[PDB]
Amino acid sequence: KKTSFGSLKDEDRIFTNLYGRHDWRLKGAQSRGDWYKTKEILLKGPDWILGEVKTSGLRGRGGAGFPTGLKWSFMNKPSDGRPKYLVVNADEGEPGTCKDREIIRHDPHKLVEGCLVGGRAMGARAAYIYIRGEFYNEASNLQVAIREAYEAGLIGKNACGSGYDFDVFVVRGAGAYICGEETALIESIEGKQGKPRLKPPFPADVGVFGCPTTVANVETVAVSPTICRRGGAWFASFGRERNSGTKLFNISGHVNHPCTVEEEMSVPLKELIEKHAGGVIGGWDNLLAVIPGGSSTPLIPKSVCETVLMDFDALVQAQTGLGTAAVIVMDRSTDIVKAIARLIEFYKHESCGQCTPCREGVDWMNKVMARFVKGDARPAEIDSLWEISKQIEGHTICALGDGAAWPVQGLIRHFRPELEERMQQFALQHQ
Amino acid sequence: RFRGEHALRRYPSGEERCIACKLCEAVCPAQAITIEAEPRADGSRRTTRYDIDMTKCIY
Amino acid sequence: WSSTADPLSNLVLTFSTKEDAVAFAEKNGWSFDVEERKVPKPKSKSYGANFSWNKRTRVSTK
Amino acid sequence: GAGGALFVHRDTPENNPDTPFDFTPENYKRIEAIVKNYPEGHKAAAVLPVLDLAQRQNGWLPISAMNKVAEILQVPPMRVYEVATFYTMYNRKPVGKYHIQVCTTTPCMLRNSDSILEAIQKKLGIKVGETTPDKLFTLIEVECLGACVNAPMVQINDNYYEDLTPKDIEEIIDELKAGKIPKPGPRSGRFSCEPAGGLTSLTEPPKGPGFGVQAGL
Amino acid sequence: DNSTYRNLQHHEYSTYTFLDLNVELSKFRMPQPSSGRQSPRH
Amino acid sequence: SNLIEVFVDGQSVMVEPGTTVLQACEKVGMQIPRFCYHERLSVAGNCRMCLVEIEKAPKVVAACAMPVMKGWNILTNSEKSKKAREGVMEFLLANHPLDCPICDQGGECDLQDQSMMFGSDRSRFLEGKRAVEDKNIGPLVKTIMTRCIQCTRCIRFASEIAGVDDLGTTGRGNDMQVGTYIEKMFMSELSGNIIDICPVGALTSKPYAFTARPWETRKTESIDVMDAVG
Ligand SMILES: NC(=O)C1=CN([C@@H]2O[C@H](COP(=O)(O)OP(=O)(O)OC[C@H]3O[C@@H](n4cnc5c(N)ncnc54)[C@H](O)[C@@H]3O)[C@@H](O)[C@H]2O)C=CC1
Ligand SMILES: Cc1cc2nc3c(=O)[nH]c(=O)nc-3n(C[C@H](O)[C@H](O)[C@H](O)COP(=O)(O)O)c2cc1C
Ligand code: SF4
Ligand code: SF4
Ligand code: SF4
Ligand code: SF4
Ligand code: FES
Ligand code: FES
Ligand SMILES: [Mg+2]
Repeated sequence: KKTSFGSLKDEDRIFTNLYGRHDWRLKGAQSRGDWYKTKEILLKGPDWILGEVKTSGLRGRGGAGFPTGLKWSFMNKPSDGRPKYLVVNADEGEPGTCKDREIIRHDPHKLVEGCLVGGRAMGARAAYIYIRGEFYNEASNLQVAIREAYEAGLIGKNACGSGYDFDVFVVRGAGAYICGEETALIESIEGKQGKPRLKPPFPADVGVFGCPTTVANVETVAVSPTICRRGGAWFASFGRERNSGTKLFNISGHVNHPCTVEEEMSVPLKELIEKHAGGVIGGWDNLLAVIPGGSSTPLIPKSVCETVLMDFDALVQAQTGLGTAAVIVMDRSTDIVKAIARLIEFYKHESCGQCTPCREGVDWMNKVMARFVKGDARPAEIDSLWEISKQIEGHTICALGDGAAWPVQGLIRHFRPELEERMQQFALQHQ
Repeated sequence: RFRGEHALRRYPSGEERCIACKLCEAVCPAQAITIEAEPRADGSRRTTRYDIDMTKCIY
Repeated sequence: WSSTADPLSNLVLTFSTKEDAVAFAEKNGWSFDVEERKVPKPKSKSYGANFSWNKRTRVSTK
Repeated sequence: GAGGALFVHRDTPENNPDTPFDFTPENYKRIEAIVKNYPEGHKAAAVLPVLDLAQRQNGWLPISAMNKVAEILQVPPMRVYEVATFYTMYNRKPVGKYHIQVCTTTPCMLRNSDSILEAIQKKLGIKVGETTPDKLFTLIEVECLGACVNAPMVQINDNYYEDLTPKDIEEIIDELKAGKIPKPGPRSGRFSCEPAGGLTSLTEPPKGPGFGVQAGL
Repeated sequence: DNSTYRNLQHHEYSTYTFLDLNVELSKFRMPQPSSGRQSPRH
Repeated sequence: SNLIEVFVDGQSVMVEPGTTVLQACEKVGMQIPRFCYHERLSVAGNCRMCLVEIEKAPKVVAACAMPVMKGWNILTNSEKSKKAREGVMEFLLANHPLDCPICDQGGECDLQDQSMMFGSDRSRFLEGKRAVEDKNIGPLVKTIMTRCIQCTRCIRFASEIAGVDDLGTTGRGNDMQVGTYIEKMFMSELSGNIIDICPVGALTSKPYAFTARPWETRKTESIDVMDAVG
């Protein structure tokens, strides 16, 4: 019914302690309503929790946007003999994204409560948190919050007046972006290299230690107990259909006030920047292109970002995709091809190299983009690079190849004249 | 382009160009080339036998 | 060079079936030995068997 | 671009299988707790934490530490070698006391990070990947560090410094040289990533327990 | 209230804080499950 | 019984549950291209040379690792599968060294033959190739690691068949290398089989080096007498 989105009340936000202004410990979390009627949620059963999640319309916050209730019902198969586990993906690998870091260091108890609720819903014996290795202070804050939770009896032995046992473990990686991928996350937990495995078999069937497993993002886990407490329909109210809820948005790049804010889902991009980011540097006329979902998603120019929303379906209609809601803006006073080449270099440096397409083709893409930056190439090679991107995308084991092919595709599609002009200038200068 | 008597050439440094790939012997329509090879004292891939029967060669 | 004295040192024939070869050899008067065709037996492959919970089939790396 | 670090190990007088390395007993208690974290029959899953602990105890990872971890967890040494050479947070070569990592990814590159890089270049007089003679600092260029909003930023020995300006990095460097540890966190007094003068979110005090619980719960 | 930042606890974290907390929490866990054997290589 | 019905290019075939696409195609008489898949090794899924199109499915699947589902129609000679094969072969040949005349596996190379049969006839790679340093694993197996295509067949064979965990991969991305990370001789009674299982000339027989070419040899089938196994 609602047509205009972008007005979310202060009391209506999920992460009321986003900025670390209030106590992030058990006392402050209790003061803010955490661990309230949790025993009732545990006793109500897993089926009710799964129904609440499904009717809530919550989608995967990781980036893919898969209905979370569907995965948590996939995991709800009866017992087999193996223990069942819950894995929280706290890797936070993508460039321009910091949302997981803020909601862990400044509010760990929502994450812990969501871990417990998800474990009860999916029958998980314990929860493993694969926090990024660089986030050491954040991991220490999470661990001391878990220590407080064990002292308070909120997790551990029966976790409540319930009869259900649940443990929360925190493990740390060592500087590997590919480990953010769920199968690579499982591999890194198991003590091997962070190389993603093939699907099928899916994590629900064969996951960590060969046991049934569910991998969920930090935001997805953290929002779930509030969904249970306040109702699925309340979260369904926000946003359009099939795009329900609220999202955390990180605005970075050439803005006056780079910040991360929690706001309604289907906010206009221009509205979001003008309201929360303080506007783009030099006025809205100075904007050249913006990357909406982080490094993986393709960039869009001023014309289509003028009146584009923030959700999965509409951003797909803009041929980008919502991604991880990581906003990176670029004005007209910067070398855009240099930025895209730097992104391709990052993807080259972060690939594990398990399968030939990603490894070979992404190295080739990095070399080609480095040559494009200087203009040493020829106009006929743009279509060649496009075909290379097509060959890479859809043929790799995991989605890192797709996330490396998409920026090149978007840059070509939206700025081919700039590349041609640079090649012409280089040819004129070198004769 | 005239085809005359055969010869084996070598690089300006003075080492022979032949690497015992046996492509010439495989392609020879008259089976006039016979080749044997082994690693050299320095480990190079070089021939120990390279015969051309010029009474079988069709030039 | 390598010399020979038997003219049949390079003679190889192709047949669709074993029966055709046997018939040709019999009608040409050659004593023969026949070897039965070796076929690779079917195998049970499972990618999920690599990541075993309790089985030894679990791989150390991949 | 190109890495520059070799992934083959050659025996060295100060780096060889006979190089002395061992675990202090409290580190052994930490190891046994870490092993106790995982399910029985899957001890190896502890390769990363034990190796990280060895690096923290020693400062870097010699081949002897790798073999010690392998024999402690009863795994083939080649598996520990693969784990150590795959992840980039493991130092297979001696590193300085203060390991400075500077993020130069596109979000950080947009907010003038190369200027801070060259400021560190001038302050220390060492190249991008070299080490200062007195074994005090090591400069390394890294990818995204999870602090894109606070660009530009640096990471020195598990502490995050954010919203840096060149001057700020000279104060950080000379305070580190003095002996004390500068406080982690963003500069300019912006207090962990809110709008500098906006404050458009989370102003009204948060609501109490059970503000909007639905009926039947 | 808001003006004060309440996350300065990380300003005094040692290099061994995480592992020490892990050791402390080791006594709060359930007994781990067992696959039947000591190692897949056994 | 428990067999399910699947189609290969529109021809019905009955297969056991758990059978992969590659074996279903084998039952019809077609051999899917492969570099990392071996029957007697565990499934890896690295080379992506077995990518085949399933009818009414937008994404290609790895025939070596994907179990087949009932009613599937495998389109092996479809345009999408051919394009995928050409792309994978292009990526495989992008960094391969021009060593064919000096390579001991000239006329018996799976890389060469599959490039002739399924890849393109020309290159568009205008960059400079990579080169890695050779290793030493004894006097039996010659190592020229530049030719390696990272199929990890040798690692799987050593780990599972030979029972030796010496071989593995070190590094990440483009400069990931197969080796031992230390000067160590991979010694076992079955060590020579990694020469056969390696599709490229990265691993070759050292006593056999440079002596002959495959098209010249005559094949005589005999019995080993060095032990009682026969
Ligand atoms: N938060 C961060 O820093 C980063 C986020 N990303 C985002 O991750 C996205 C792609 O990630 P993927 O996991 O590969 O997406 P995906 O579509 O392959 O799967 C996403 C989730 O849905 C599950 N799933 C999908 N299909 C299923 C099925 N048929 N049955 C059972 N479960 C199924 C998967 O198990 C998985 O948990 C990218 O679009 C990217 O934006 C990428 C890098 C970093
Ligand atoms: C290369 C790559 C890196 C990723 N890194 C992360 C990460 O750091 N954090 C995360 O939550 N998801 C990451 N993902 C997405 C995960 O697949 C996702 O978290 C998982 O599928 C569960 O997502 P969900 O909680 O939204 O359902 C990454 C995906 C890819 C392909
Ligand atoms: S696409 Fe790249 S990162 Fe993903 S499995 Fe293949 S090589 Fe590894
Ligand atoms: S064997 Fe023949 S084709 Fe090969 S290098 Fe020698 S002369 Fe040339
Ligand atoms: S391995 Fe095959 S393709 Fe590579 S150089 Fe040798 S013969 Fe040529
Ligand atoms: S050496 Fe040969 S068998 Fe081993 S990974 Fe390389 S190509 Fe495969
Ligand atoms: S771009 Fe610098 S922390 Fe991510
Ligand atoms: S044969 Fe299937 S991916 Fe290699
Ligand atoms: Mg070989």
